[PDB]
Amino acid sequence: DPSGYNPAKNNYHPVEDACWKPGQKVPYLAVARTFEKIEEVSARLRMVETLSNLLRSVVALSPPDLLPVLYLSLNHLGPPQQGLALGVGDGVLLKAVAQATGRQLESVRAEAAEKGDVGLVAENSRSTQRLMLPPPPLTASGVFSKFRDIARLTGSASTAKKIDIIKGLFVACRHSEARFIARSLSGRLRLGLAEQSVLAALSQAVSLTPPGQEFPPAMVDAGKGKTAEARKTWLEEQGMILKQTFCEVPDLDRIIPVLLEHGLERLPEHCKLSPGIPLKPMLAHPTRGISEVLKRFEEAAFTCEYKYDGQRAQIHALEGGEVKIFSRNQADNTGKYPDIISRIPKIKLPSVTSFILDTEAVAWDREKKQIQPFQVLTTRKRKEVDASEIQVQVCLYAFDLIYLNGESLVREPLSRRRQLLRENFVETEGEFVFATSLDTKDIEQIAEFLEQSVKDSCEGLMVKTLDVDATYEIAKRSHNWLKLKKDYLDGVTLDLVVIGAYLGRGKRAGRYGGFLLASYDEDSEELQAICKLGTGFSDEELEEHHQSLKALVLPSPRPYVRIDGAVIPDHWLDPSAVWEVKCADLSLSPIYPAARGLVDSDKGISLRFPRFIRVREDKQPEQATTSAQVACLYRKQSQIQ
DNA sequence: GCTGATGCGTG
DNA sequence: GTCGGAC
DNA sequence: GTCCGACAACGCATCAGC
Repeated sequence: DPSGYNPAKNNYHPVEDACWKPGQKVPYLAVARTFEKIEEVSARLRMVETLSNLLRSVVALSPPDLLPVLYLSLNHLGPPQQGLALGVGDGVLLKAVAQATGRQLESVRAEAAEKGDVGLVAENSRSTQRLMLPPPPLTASGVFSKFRDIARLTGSASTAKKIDIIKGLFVACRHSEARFIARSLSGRLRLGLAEQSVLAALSQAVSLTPPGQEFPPAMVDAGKGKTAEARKTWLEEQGMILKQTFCEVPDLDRIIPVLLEHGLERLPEHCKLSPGIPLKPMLAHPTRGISEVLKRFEEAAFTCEYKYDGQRAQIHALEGGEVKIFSRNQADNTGKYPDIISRIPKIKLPSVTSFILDTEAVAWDREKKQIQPFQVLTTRKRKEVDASEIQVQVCLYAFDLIYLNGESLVREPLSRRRQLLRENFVETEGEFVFATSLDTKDIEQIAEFLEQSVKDSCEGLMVKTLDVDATYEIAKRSHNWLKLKKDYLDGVTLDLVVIGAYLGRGKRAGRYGGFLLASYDEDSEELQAICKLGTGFSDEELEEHHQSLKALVLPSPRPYVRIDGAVIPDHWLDPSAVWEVKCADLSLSPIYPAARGLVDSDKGISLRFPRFIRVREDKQPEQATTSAQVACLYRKQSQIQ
């Protein structure tokens, strides 16, 4: 019985401790009870084992339902390159919850804000939907199919059609199913388990309970014959095989069929890196300064590169001539860059048949022959058929080569990948350029190069080793690079007034999760909202922010507080607290009124990546950073005149 | 035909 | 994107 | 360090309401 399913018990038997018969569809309550056991605990090992127990039962009893259960665990709809999106957020969901309970929409919205969780609202509310006959229980594949049905709905009256499907799921929910149906649509499962733990649990499940066995399975626990130490290293090796394959082919529609037909040990023999299938890109860890860089990379030659402020572009050229371009998150952006497709013959040598390039697409002004800010790049359309219609040109800055002429370079050091990149590809100014580099170990040279990058309209420097641990194997370390930005360094900020608070969600439920900040306009003697603040404080600081600021809650805002298009705070705060806030950039804002009219007639100024530093107990709202000072900091930037 | 609200997605 | 928590 | 989920600004695209 799925109501009593406990995948966290000791000595879990994949066949007898499951809550469904062989060949039957996996009930969605089995996935929900698994979610309950996973979110209760905080150790990833315990969460992996709990999920692994569910997956073993799916492997042994209902193999066809392995894919939907995995996607439900990841809260995804399919492969990232397929570009499926629900089209449902908190807006559609709370409306579906309201129509299914007869409550006012504003009441359901207010309760979801107080509890910081929409699933709790969908669970503690009473249904007003009446059915002549009881509905069949939800299944894992059925619930997954309805999710994809929602994502396929487009056109006029499609919103109401989405809500009907959501109402149909709610009317069939049992126990904790409504809570997790709502969380999945809201995109906040609050599990504590994501992609890495799902992969770890998958490899552990197919290793302990091998797929493809005739029922009843003879091998239900392949680790019982091994010592704890032997069991540990074996599962770790098997986990790396799956993780290394998934990083090169993040497509469960491809891995799972191969996994079920040929096992995990033979998986790299079928799923291999190849152009046309996006791969997980290499990421970077922050570094607080140059001294920290020489410590993390001490005793290893490294290179320094400009960190261009654009969008990543993973360019696949296939055997035959087909070109595809993928974002960092494996989204297919080929239709977005017809200008890049036309550029491919100009950048490669005649001996180049196929490749996978790692580049940064940057908005480029061909009149001034200079780099344009990130905001200009985002103004490009999402579908451009004719390249002549393109208004914002882009210049590609290449910095890595992952695949070349039928051969993978994942296991090659950076020094050789960079060697192959610069030998086999041709530069064209303003179109396709190699990233500005510097190979050195001196502190002063790196400091000058960092300052030269900021002057050249870049975020700072990327630091990458050349030979030691310098491969492109994300499964070994996905953040193998270092990023050194100007705003990372101590002493290289604004003092803003807290004018509002926002109820927190998930880990912030029950307290404040965000705050509305404001600068002081000297000319009008008003506080102008500049940005929201939601990170930088510790749990201890935020709990004390919740206790003291609750004493400054107002029914109505002060007449001298201006927020314009900003989100109205759940709790208006009497202006008193002043916080020191750091940001990466100042942007011209479409909503915030801070410093409006001082640099632009219509738009005020906001803060890119704002972060809480410390409380400014010495200053009152009258002494906060002025709006005029905000305008000065904005014009001081490179790309702003 | 226009527009604000909502969703998606990039940093 | 930044950040801190739990491990 | 790793993995995770809190939270930020701001752009295009879609759809309902007008």
